Amino acid sequence: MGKVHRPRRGSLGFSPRKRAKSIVPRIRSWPKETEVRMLGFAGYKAGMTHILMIDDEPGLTNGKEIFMPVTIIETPPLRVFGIRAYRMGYLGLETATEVIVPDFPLDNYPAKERKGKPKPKMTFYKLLERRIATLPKNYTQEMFEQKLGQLEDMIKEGEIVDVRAIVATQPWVIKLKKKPEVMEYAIGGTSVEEKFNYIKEKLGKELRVGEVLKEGELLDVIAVTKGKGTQGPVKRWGIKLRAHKDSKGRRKVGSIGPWHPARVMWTVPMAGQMGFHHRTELNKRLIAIGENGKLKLDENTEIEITPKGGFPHYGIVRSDFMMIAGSVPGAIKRIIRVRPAIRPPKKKPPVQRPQITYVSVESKQ
Amino acid sequence: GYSFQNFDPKRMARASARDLRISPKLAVEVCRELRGMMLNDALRYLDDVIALKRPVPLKRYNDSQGHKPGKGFGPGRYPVKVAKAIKKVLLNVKNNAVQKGLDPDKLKIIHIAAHKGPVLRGWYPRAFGRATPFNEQTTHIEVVVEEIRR
Amino acid sequence: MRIKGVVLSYRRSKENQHNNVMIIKPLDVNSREEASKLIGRLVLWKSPSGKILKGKIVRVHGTKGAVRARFEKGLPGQALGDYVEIV
Amino acid sequence: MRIINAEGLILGRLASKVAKMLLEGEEVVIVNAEKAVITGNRDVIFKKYKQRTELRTLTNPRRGPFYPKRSDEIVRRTIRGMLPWKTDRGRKAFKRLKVYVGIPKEFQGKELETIIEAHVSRLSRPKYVTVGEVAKFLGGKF
RNA sequence: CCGAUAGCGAACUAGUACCGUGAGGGAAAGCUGAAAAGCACCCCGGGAGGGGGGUGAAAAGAGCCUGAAACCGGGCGGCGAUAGGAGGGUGCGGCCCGAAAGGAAUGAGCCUCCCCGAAGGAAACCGCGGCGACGCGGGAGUACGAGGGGAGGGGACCGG
RNA sequence: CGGCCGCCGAGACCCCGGCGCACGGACCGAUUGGUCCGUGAUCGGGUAGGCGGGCGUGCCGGUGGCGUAGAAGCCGGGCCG
RNA sequence: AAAUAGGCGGCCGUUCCCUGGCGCUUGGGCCUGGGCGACCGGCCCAUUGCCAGGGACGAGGGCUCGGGUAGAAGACCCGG
Repeated sequence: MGKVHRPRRGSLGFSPRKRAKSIVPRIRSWPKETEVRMLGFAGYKAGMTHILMIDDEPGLTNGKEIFMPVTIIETPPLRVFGIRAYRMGYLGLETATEVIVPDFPLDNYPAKERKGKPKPKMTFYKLLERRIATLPKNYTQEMFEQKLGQLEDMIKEGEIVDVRAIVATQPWVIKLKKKPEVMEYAIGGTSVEEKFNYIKEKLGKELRVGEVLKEGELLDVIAVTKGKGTQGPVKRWGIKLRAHKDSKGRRKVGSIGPWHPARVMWTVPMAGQMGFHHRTELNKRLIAIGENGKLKLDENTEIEITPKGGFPHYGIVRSDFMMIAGSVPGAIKRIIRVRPAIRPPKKKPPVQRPQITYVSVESKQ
Repeated sequence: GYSFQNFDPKRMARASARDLRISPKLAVEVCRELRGMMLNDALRYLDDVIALKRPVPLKRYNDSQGHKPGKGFGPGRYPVKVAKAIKKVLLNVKNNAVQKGLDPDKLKIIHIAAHKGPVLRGWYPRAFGRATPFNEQTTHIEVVVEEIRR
Repeated sequence: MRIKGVVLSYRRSKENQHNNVMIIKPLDVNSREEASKLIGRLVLWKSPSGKILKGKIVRVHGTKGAVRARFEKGLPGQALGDYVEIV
Repeated sequence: MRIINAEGLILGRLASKVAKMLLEGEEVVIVNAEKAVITGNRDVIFKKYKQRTELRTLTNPRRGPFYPKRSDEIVRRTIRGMLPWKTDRGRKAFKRLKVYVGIPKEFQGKELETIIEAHVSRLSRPKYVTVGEVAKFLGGKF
C-alpha cells in the first residue's frame, strides 16, 4: 500500500446487472398529478437525426444556434382496453376489480392484395385474437356485469382509491410486431371521481401524441436498454491497465479479495449480463409532435421529416410521431414508454414549443 | 443372464445383448427413458434419437453438458450408436415373440437394465515418460417385454 | 371425559434432557394444589392410527399446576401435546 | 384460539407469553403491533434497531442479519427470536403465529392482565416510545 | 512345515515376456464335466458378436469347481425438491414384514377388579401463626409408590 | 445491593433386584477350575505398566462324533455369550 | 420461494350404463310432546346418491417452421 485511494468503478446503484422480467417496461413510481390528463404513453424507436434549434433551452446563450441530437420515434395510436380499479390495503395497493371491453368494433386496418379472397380482416380486433389474452364468450354481458361492479365502487364511496388504465398498443402500420403490447398507465387528477369520469369516456378512443403530452416539456423515458449479451469485467465495471507490458494479464482483476475474509463479495468485477437492463433517464426535451411524415403543407413547426430510403433497420414511418432530444435507452425496433417528468430542472426553466430552425433530411447511412 | 421374473410361454418374451462396445452411461439414460413403453413407441423413440430430433435427457450422470429445449430434464444428448445397437435387441425380442405366439406391438416393456461388462484396457501416451489407461467399456443390456392387452 | 393435556418438554436442564419423565400442564389446574387430583391418572398419547402409550403422572411439578408424568415407554417429544384421562 | 389486542402492552412481556403458548401448539394472533409500547430512552432504542438493519454483513451476500422497518415485522421478528425456529417445534410454532396489520377483525381482543411490567400507565413510567413511531423513522408504515 | 497375494526366482508358456549399451535386473499366468457328448439339428441375427430349445445338473457352456467385498444396473420397502451438519447412541411415533431358528391359543399386544408394597410421600378440609412469600398441628406416613401374587375378559401377534 | 421463602435441577446420595472382585466357610474334581453360603459403609473411572481368566486360528496325537436323505465355504435371518 | 408463500381479469377441467346389495348411508318440507337449536318420534318427496363390474372427454403449453430488435447451450422476441 501506497496509501492512495481508488474511487469505485461501476455502480452498485444500477446493479444487479441481469435480464429484464418482461419486454414491456414496469413501473411503480408515477409522476405528479395536477391535471385531469393522461400520464405515460408509448412508442417504438425509429432511429435518430440531429436538429438545429434556436435556444430556448436555457443555458450558455438564449439566442444563438444550437445543435441537439434527436430520436425520432414512431408512436402507434393506443386503445384503452380497460379501467383497472385499486383499493388500498394494509400492506400495499391491490387491484379491486376491472372493467374490460370485450366488445368489438371493426379495426382501422388495411393490408393486402393478391386478390380473390380479401378474406375479411374487418377487425373485431383479431389483433386481440393475436394478443394471447383471452376473451369471453358473450361480449355484451361481461361488459355490463363489470360496469355494474364499477358503479358499486364509485358509490361506497371512499373505499375506492385511484384509477389506472390498462392500455394496449394498436399496430396498424408497424411490421416489427402484430401483437399488442399491454401495459398500465395512470390517470391522475386530484380526486377519484374526476379520474373515474375521464377513463370511462377514454376507453373507446384512439388517441394521439397531442392528447397525452405537450411540446417544450422535459420528460423521463422508461425502457429496457439494448442487449449486448454477456460482456467482460473490462466492459461491465471499467478496469485500468497496469505495468511495463503484460502479455499474460491485460484484461484482469487480480484480487477478488483477501485470505480471511474467506468469501467473494458481490462488488468485484466479473463477466455476466450487460444490457437488456431497465433504465429511467431524466429530463429529455420534447422537440416536436406531428403526424405523417414526408410533406406537410405549412412551413413552420416542421415541413416534414423522414429521410429518403427509410432508416437502417426500420420500416416506413407513417403515423403519429414524437421527436425527443438526445439519447433514448433501448435498441432500434424496441418498445419504449415515455413518463412525464416527476420534477424537471428549476435552475433551468422549461419553455413551451422550442424553436425548431431546421430538421435533418439525410439518411443515417 | 436375466435379472427379472419370467413367464415366457405366453406372457413374456426375452432377449439379451452381451459385449456391445458402447458407453454404459449412455445405456443408463436410454434404458430409463425407454422403460415402461410399448415396443412400437420404443422403435419410434429410437428412430427420432438417430435423426437427431428428440434428445435423450441426461439425469443420473449429467455433468458439464449443454441443455436441450422442452419438457424433460435440462441436459440431454443423443446416443446414436446405442440407439442403433438397442434397436437390434428389440428386433430380436420381436421376431422371437411371434414364434412364441405373442403379438409384439401390444406387449409393454417392463424391464430394461444395463450391466457394465468386462473392460477393454490398454495404454495411450502422456508426457513426462508416462502412459495412462485408454479404455473402451463393453456393456450387456437385457430386455424382457410383457403382454398387456384387454 | 378427558382433560387436556399438553406435554411441554421433558424435565430438563438447559444443556440435560432427563428422558425418563415429561412435564405437563393440564388445563384447569391453576396450582400445585389442583394437580394432585390428577395424580395416578393415566395419560395416553394418541397418534394417528392405532398404537397406544400409557403412562401415569405420579408427581406435582409446580408452582403453577404443571404435573410430571412417566410412561412405560417414554414419549418421542414429537408430540408435545398428549391427553390425560379422568380414570 | 386467541385474539390479542396488544394496545398498551410492553413488547417484551407480551412476546414471552406468546412465544411459550405457540410452542404449546396453541395459536396466538396478535393484532395491532403498532399500538404497542417499548419502555426506555428513545435514542438508544432507535440506535439499537437501526444498527441491526445497517449491515452489510459482508457487503451484501443476501445473508446475515437483517431487520425490517415496520412495527409489525419488528414485532414478528421478536416473537420469532424468542422461538427456536431452527428446530421442528419452533418452525411449526412460527406458522401458528401471525401478525395483523391494523385491525381487520370484527371481534373483541384479549390482554395479559397484570400491570407489573406488561401494561404501561404512561404518566407513571418515565420514559417510553410507542413502537410505531420508531418504525416510521426507520422507514416502515404506521 | 506351506499350500498358489503362500511356499523355491519360478506347481505353467521361467530364468520366459520384458528392462538395461553392458555388467546385471526380472514378473504374472493352476481346477469343465460321468463322458467331450467341446455345441449337431431348429428359430433369429449383416454378423467370427449376441438371444431361445438342445446336459444327471450349464450360478458345469469354454482360465468353464466354489464364485465374497469394493462397485455398477434394475426392482422392493421406506424417506424424498423449507429446510442443518463426525454421518451416530439412547428413547418413542409412521410406514414395512415376520413360515423357518424364539415365547405365546395349556392364551400375545391389550382391559378390568383386589391385595401385599422399599426408599419416598400429597390434596380437599380444619385451627393457629408469619408484614409477605408461606409455615405448624391433624388429615397421615393415609392416597400414592418401584417390585411381587391371584382372579377375571378379549382373541393374534409380541419381541425382534 | 441487604434480607427472606417456596421450588426447579446430576451418573452424586438413598432405595429394590442383579453382576464382578476381595476375603471367610463348606462342597466338588484325576490337574486347572467350578458351585453354595456369608461379610464388604469404609470393593468397583482409567493411559504407561504389572497381574490374573477366557476366546479364536493352523496342524499333530489320543479320545469320541458328523457327511451326497447334503460337508466346508458363501449370503440373509433366529438364538446365546 | 415475502411460509402473513400476494392482488386482478379471463380461459379450463367441472361425466355414463346393466345387473345385485344399501339409504332419516345423502338431501329438503310439514305435525306434535321434549329441546334456544341440532336433534328423537309421526307424515310426505328424489329424474336421486352410495358400493361392486365395464365405460368419456382433453383447456392450456412445448417440439415444429421462417427470422431476429436476442443470444456460449439452453433462453428471449416476432412472424407462420
